[PDB]
Amino acid sequence: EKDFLPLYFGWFLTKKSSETLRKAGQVFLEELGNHKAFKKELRHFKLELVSYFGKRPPGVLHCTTKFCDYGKAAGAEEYAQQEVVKRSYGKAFKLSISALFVTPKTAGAQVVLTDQELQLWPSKPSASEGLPPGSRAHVTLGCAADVQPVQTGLDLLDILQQVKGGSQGEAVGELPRGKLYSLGKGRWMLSLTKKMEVKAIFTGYYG
Amino acid sequence: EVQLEESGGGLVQAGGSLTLSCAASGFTFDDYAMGWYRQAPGKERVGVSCISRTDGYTYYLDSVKGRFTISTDHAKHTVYLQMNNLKPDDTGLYYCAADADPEYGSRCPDPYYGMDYWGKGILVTVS
Repeated sequence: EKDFLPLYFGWFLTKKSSETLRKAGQVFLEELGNHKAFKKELRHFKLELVSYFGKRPPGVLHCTTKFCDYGKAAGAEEYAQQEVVKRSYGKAFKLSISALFVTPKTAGAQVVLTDQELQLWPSKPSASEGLPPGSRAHVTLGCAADVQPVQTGLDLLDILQQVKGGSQGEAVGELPRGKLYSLGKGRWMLSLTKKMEVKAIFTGYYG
Repeated sequence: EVQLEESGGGLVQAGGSLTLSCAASGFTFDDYAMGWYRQAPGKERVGVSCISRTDGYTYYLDSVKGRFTISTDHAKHTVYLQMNNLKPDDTGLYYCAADADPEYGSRCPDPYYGMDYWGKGILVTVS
């Protein structure tokens, strides 16, 4: 069944949960654009972040696990043949989001997979190195001008390499949903006070 | 504020049939999911059957497939579980469940993940 593999596997949020997350992400993009902490550092980044990221996910929001490219991607077949992948296909999950983030290229949500969910994370250089398994897991909320969504995962890894050693620094804002951190280079992270739960289905997208 | 009211359980001889019913009060919209979970002696609660009111899509635990049928009455906001050819292994506390997300709840998610709303449970004893 190699030739019948999807473009990618992942957790695809339901219609209702995709909308709840989309709205939460839009609220963040507008809160952030109007924080003077953010305004100060536009040299490093009025800018309306909602329009800036007006390359929309042409579909439901999702957390990709394995890019397969219909079986041409490296490791596509070994991922998809796993028993846990077959048995999880079509099943319902409630995933945890711990933070929202923005860079000059992407806007996203950080997904904190549990040990059990990591079984669906696929089995590196020096951007995922030293970080826990599955740290790349994210939901893209928007991309800038010419950016493709694969970039969102690389941007989150870069941010998390900072958080690793407390380079996150002191908070520069205390929003009702969490504290706001300026990581420099136009990088921003809202650490949510309480995790967001999103309902999703593990499945595959064929383009 | 949603409330789930269960009925239809009790004692039945092996090979018999029961129909469980659960009425949901307090939902403000039609597009939600309802289903049934069972706790057998010594075991954790497990999804038995779930349904999406609008789509009608159904999930069945493999051990009940063919024997149990789930259905809804739209106007009455009630779900029904028709249990035929009952076996002693079907004994347990049966719990109605509902969830506001019809796509999530209609898949009978594991209780690890959960459902938004739960009934109190009704006993089915198959002798």
